[PDB]
Amino acid sequence: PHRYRPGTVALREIRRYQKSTELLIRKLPFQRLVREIAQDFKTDLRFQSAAIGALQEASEAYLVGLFEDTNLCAIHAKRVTIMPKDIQLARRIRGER
Amino acid sequence: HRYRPGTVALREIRRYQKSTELLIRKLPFQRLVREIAQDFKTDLRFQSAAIGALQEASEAYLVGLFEDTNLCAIHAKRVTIMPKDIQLARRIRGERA
Amino acid sequence: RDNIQGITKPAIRRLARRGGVKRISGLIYEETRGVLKVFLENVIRDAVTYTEHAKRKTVTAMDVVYALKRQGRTLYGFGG
Amino acid sequence: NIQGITKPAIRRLARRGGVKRISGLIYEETRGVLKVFLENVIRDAVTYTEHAKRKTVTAMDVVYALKRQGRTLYGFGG
Amino acid sequence: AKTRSSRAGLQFPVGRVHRLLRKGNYSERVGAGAPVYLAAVLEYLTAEILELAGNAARDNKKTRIIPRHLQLAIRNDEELNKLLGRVTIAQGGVLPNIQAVLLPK
Amino acid sequence: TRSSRAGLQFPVGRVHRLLRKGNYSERVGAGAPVYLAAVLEYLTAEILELAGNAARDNKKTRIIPRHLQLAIRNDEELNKLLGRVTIAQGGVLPNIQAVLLPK
Amino acid sequence: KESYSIYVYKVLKQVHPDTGISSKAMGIMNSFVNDIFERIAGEASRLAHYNKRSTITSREIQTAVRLLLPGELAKHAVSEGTKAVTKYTSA
Amino acid sequence: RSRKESYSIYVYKVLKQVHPDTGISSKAMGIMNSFVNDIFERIAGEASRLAHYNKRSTITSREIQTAVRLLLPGELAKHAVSEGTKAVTKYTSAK
DNA sequence: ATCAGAATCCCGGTGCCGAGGCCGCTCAATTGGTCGTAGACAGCTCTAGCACCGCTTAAACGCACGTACGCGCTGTCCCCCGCGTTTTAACCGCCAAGG
DNA sequence: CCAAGACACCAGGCACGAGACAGAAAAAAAC
DNA sequence: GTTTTTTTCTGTCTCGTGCCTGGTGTCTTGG
Repeated sequence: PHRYRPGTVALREIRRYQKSTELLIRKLPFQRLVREIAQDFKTDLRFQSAAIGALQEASEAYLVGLFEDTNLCAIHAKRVTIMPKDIQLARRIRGER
Repeated sequence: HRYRPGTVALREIRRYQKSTELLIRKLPFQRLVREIAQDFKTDLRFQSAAIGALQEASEAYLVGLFEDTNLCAIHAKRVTIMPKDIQLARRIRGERA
Repeated sequence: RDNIQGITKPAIRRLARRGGVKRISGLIYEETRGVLKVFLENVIRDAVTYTEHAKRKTVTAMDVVYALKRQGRTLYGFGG
Repeated sequence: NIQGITKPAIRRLARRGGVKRISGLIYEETRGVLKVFLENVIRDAVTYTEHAKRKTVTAMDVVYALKRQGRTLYGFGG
Repeated sequence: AKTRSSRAGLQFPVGRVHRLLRKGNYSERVGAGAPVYLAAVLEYLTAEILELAGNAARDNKKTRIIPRHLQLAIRNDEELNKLLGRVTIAQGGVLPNIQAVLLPK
Repeated sequence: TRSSRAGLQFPVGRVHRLLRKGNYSERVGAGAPVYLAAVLEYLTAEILELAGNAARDNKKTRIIPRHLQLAIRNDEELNKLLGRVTIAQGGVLPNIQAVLLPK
Repeated sequence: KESYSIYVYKVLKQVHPDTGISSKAMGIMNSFVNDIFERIAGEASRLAHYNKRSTITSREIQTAVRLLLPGELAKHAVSEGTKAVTKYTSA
Repeated sequence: RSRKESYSIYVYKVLKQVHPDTGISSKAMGIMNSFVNDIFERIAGEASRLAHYNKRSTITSREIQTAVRLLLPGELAKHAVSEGTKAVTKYTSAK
């Protein structure tokens, strides 16, 4: 059929997700991970939803910035495939060790 | 006779990681700072200790930015620096838009 | 337990696409999980400490706002 | 002017940074970024001294301007 | 004019700001011209950024400003972007950054 | 002096004065400066203890600031604390990427 | 616990007078305004304690606005502030 | 002659405690004075934010404790909290 | 390997200079005494955080499969290292005049 | 030489509703 | 795939009021 040797799929979904507004990580598993990390320093803590939404917002923004500088590291690497030490170099330069 | 390249540079890296004395000497640095300072309000006097402060902060600043740029180039499967490497590091830190 | 593995590969894909990343390697996902985890560790530690002095067993949005302002990753939107 | 920065100075900057091998356009690029750095620093420093109503920039104001750019430096009474 | 806001011809409450300064532990005393001055600066900043907000919202035939509009208007500015460098907006996202190595040529 | 009455080494009342003139609150409690002074005291104890070890390394008797920068850059939590901190006559880590060492 | 909503409405009608707004847009705006107010005020308090001046007048506010915002914004803001000082001082 | 401040003699004594056979340079003593300044300032700013996010204007030692373990990283912070708390006990147990 | 020889390390040496002791002041910590409300605390009330489940469905997972950027290799060509040859930055006392 | 306060006088400021009104999508429907 | 162009049903927003609380007028005095 119309199998399409690639190129339009990835960039088209980039166009869609940059036309987009809202989140990408869906709610419940992120919330449960938050509560598992939360169950480590003081037990049995309760939460309002807006805090969790802010956490999700800033989390996705943090990772978006990581991906942007990682992308520019890859472009300077004359590649399009990412690597882990790209992210390690990015966090090395960001001073967030 | 002739020595083989790369060696003397690393030997003086081992030498120049030792004395924390100021690399750029005083008078030309002072003239440059005065010339840039000329174009805000006319002919301001200066404390020499403040000049040493500017000198210290500038040299440490540039050394650290070189370290990140050098690690960028090491990631870039190369050994020699490029100006695009400085652009990449600055683009990660966020000086320029 | 294991909600660290609740992070899905297509979510990482979606984040890469809005992040603009085209090509995805396979050795990326658990590294991503670890960085995200350490991030949220420092965040929720500080937020819970702000709530420790609050003497209220419930953490508010305002708390997390103040804590992330303390990190300098400061986010607007919810007041604080 | 800006050309008072010698080539072996930026080379020594690579050496204390620990950088081995050097390209060409590095030099002028370095002078440019150093210039913009000193521009912002000395601009707000002279802003401090403008509020000081005095004709000499204090080392204190230099230190506080470095704090204002989040570039806190000890050593010289800050 | 009874109210100082009408005496300033502005839109912000000044005595609000003066009480904020007093209930700030900011200084010990606060003069009369500083709160007016700061409120005027605030009012200019609001009008200035809301200009870019108005044009950015008008870019999409929508009467209402959305957060994406605000982030777009910030990032399309230069001074505001270097202002808001450590700053993130809720429901923001980022700019269209399609690299030239990516389009099918 | 309250410091001796707390059995410590930092002057309480100077700190109590500086808390007042800092516009730090409206009122100032009794023993909060004692707690803060002890915090300062243990911090500088730990820092200069590592600095003393740094002088033990080089076999130097007077502390040079290079010792201080090195002892900052060695320990983990201290270096994460003073990440945005630089010091005149500081220098950096004696550090070589071995991928740039010759073969 | 007051927000700045109708202030925003009046600024908006003074600039783009046919423009609506969402709720959370107003929330981000007031977040913004509070951040800016806090940054300027704390910088002015730094001006006081770095300068041993027991109060703060408008001159401190002018130099602090210089210290925060860059050039064009700074100069236009200084202009607007001095114009407000002028019209309030005249009456 | 205006009287200026230093913290040199205090930390000097502390250095003499922890290392009797050790000298020091003057500039480094100034560096440590600046160090105390910086740490004190960050703590006090967190104390003011403690006040305004608690709508209170009294400062006790509890706020100092929560400020320190907000700013400093964990293990170091808990040791310092221990030192301060034992000092609180030794002082306030007597006059 | 392996020797010759640059490059660096490292040991008395002395010198000089500032760190540190030291010492006589005086001004803020102290000591003590007197109002006062901020807050530690008791207690009231209603919201909201939590847990649970049934139903819907879109979203993830596994695999089938080609395939094409990542990469190791190659040749190549060029242009920085470096060592040599001056050279001007910059900090300084004669020697003319010259009057 | 006018703010701090301290007191005396006050119309705005915001919470709550209502009805309307800009607006997201359903789904043809071209390029 | 993109995007445009109809209803629709529809969520928020602006008008609309009443309650109130901070905002305002001014002297003394002092820093």
